Amino acid sequence: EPEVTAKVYFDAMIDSEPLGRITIGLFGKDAPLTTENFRQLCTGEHGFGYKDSIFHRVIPNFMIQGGDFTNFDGTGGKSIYGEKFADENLKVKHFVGALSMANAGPNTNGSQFFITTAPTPWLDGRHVVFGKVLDGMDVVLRIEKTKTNSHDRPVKPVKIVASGEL
Repeated sequence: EPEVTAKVYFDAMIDSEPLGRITIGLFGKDAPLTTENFRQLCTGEHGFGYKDSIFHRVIPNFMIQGGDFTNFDGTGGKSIYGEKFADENLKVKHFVGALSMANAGPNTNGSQFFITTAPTPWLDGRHVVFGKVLDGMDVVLRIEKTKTNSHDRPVKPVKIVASGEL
């Protein structure tokens, strides 16, 4: 388990139903570029970010995915550096409650990420794990049980009504 150097949070909601706060710890020493990108997307320092985005994809017993604040369907997103940035640390393995970058091959990190809710060894070595859920895991677990439809997208939007640095 790597070192937490910063903490961010997400306040989640599902149609008037407040779910609670997810507190995330970031591994600033092991993934400085990845953490800063995530951190600055949580605060919205650049004019865009996670506030008001949803978790477009939910796969129970596996993970929940969010971060696409441009197309809200999993095809968008962008980093604070530009369109994509390189993989930093690929030696850190996933574990329950880990925050990992989504991508479309090597060095294609944008803003999409997922939170694993189970062991996902088939992702190890291919996705940068840059943090973990410190508090609010129950919230994550509740989001995981939400009703999906086609493409595993929540029938009702799971929204991040607020995000920032703690």
